[PDB]
Amino acid sequence: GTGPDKLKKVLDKLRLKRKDISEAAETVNKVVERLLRRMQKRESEFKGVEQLNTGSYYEHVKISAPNQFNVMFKLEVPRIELQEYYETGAFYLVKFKGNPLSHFLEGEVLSATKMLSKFRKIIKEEVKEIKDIDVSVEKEKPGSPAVTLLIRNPEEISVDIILALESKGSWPISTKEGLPIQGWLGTKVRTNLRREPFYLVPKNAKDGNSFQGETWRLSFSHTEKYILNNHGIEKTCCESSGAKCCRKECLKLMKYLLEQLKKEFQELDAFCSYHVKTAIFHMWTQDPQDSQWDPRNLSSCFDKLLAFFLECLRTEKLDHYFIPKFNLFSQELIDRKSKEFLSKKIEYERNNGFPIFDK
Ligand SMILES: Nc1ncnc2c1ncn2[C@@H]1O[C@H](COP(=O)(O)OP(=O)(O)OP(=O)(O)O)[C@@H](O)[C@H]1O
Ligand SMILES: [Zn+2]
Repeated sequence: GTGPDKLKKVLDKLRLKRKDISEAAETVNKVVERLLRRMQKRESEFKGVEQLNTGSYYEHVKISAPNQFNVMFKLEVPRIELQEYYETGAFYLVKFKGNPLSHFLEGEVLSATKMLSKFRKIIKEEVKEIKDIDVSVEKEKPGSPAVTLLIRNPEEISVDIILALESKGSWPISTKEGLPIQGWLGTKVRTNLRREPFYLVPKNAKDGNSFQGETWRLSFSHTEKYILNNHGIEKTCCESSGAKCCRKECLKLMKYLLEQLKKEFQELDAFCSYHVKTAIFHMWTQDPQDSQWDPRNLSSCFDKLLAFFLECLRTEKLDHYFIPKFNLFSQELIDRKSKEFLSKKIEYERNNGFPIFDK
């Protein structure tokens, strides 16, 4: 009946949804592994592709939609020269310092359009050879770089395949002051994480253009998975020989709150789960102690995350955790109107016992 007990009940409800999600993921993994084997056997620019096992499913925070999965295929690309397209670090053009990708160049710039067109062509050919699972490729949607598989098991599962370039060079200068984990996971962890590769994912800017179509966004999905699964100041946080915290529980509740609100109000189309993830990264930095995230504090921790998110909405400021000058809540990206509408809705739920969770 009480507020704290109701929030625990929501987490139970989310726990129950994970069984269908896990079962669907087994089918997705079967298909993805079959497709990757075919891609690794075929001679092409994409022969070196591998699954990057990142994203909400592998972070254990996929809370809904067992019929929709996102999968990343990484391709190592040596000697990438990056050019900032936005000096905030929001977008990059890829250039090079013979080139295996030389067929995808528009002058000196790597064409995401050309490279994705061949990627899609090959995936479509190889998926047709998968004879023992019912799987097809969804017709291409303009503005959507994903190559989407449709699996029927017998129910339909959609799998968005995202091509990600992997660079082993040092991280871009736009990330210099990002990943501010020094007081939480520490300086040794930060140094080790920044020695890992980084990824580039195709994404159109839509603006004055010229090179619209050929821009890429940075991706740190591997780092984010590491942080989600190694999220405590104590190394034993949430391990068998350690103490549970409520960090991931707060993430799941806030993701669910946003997902429920977005279902009801098309005014919220501009918001996405990555805004919640980015906000909770900042909150984990602000409140680094595991004791601040004791399971008994679930309700007060969720409330302080809501308060922090409301402050980001009010100030129209939510910095990308890895790229500090990239403001995800800029007036340019999300109307002041949309932020005020979401602030009103979150405040309502907060002061009335979260009726949208009852749905
Ligand atoms: N607007 C965005 N800006 C930057 N990265 C984004 C954005 N939207 C999604 N991502 C990327 O999505 C990755 C997470 O993949 P995932 O499969 O969890 O997709 P999702 O749509 O964010 O998740 P969910 O289905 O749980 O809501 C993150 O590593 C992040 O880099
Ligand atoms: Zn923990």
